[PDB]
Amino acid sequence: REKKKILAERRKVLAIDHLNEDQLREKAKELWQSIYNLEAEKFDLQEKFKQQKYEINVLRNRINDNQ
Amino acid sequence: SKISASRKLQLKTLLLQIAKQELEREAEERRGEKGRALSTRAQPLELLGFAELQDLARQLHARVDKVDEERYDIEAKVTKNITEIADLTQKIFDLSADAMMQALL
Amino acid sequence: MDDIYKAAVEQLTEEQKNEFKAAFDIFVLGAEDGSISTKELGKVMRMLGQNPTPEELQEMIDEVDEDGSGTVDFDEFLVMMVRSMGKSEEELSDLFRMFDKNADGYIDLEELKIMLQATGETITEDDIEELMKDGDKNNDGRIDYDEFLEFMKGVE
Ligand SMILES: [Ca+2]
Ligand SMILES: [Ca+2]
Ligand SMILES: [Ca+2]
Repeated sequence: REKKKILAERRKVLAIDHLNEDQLREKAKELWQSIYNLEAEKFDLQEKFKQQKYEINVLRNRINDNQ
Repeated sequence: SKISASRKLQLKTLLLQIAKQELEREAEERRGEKGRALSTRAQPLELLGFAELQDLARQLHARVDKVDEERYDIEAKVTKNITEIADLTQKIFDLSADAMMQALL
Repeated sequence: MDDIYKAAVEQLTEEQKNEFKAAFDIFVLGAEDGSISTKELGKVMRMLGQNPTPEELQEMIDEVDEDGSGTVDFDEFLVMMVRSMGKSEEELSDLFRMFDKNADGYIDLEELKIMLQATGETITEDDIEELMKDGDKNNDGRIDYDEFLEFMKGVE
């Protein structure tokens, strides 16, 4: 029984657990659209992280060799 | 020099000419890699029973709160990399004719 | 950035080299050594709608003085002409990764040879030699990021 845990799970109840079946139709759609868009942001953020490890490593080679 | 500087320059231009193509080829590979990673991580929606249709919409709502946290954790890693990249780059940086031809001839 | 001008000098049409030789022979009208000293470069500059200083005048002579005789001869004059007739660093960095295939951070000889064969043009033993010792300006068999920038100066 956590205060911040009980309140967190209530976000579903306040947003979903109360209304229409025809609105739940066009509401579960936009809930997946948000995941897909965030899953796309997460892919691009992972790819940029790969390129930075190369960018940083090349810098570590330059800073050393130029001393 | 063993070869003419005109050939030396022609070869240098063709090296970047394909290195650009390998980059655009790399972008097309990354575009296809994303769509495949999105059909796996974001299996598209398809239908239900009005009662047990809801516990999936509840499951989607809980997914958004976790996906955005995973997106934040990787974002903050990219953010800290930007700080170090600019910091590392800071450290290393420390270490007429045609108007004449007409007015002459 | 130097051997990019000699290429433009080499590819000058003999009808362009004629106009330059003609304009060069008016340039040097009245010079003892038959070459552009500071008097000759002085007149044609102040009369070209300018007025450089005697010191500032020499740095245009010495910018293409591969002779040291304080006088721009005709061959140096062609280099001077093509100097007044590239690639951004941020863009050359993105291509530096395409060469570095093993992703170590340098461009060894093997990675250079693979790119050269991928150009479709016929590569020779002397093309590979001169190119590597042109980019590798300290003879370590590799081209780090700083040299690769100097290596691709002004390349289209
Ligand atoms: Ca000279
Ligand atoms: Ca390498
Ligand atoms: Ca080197």
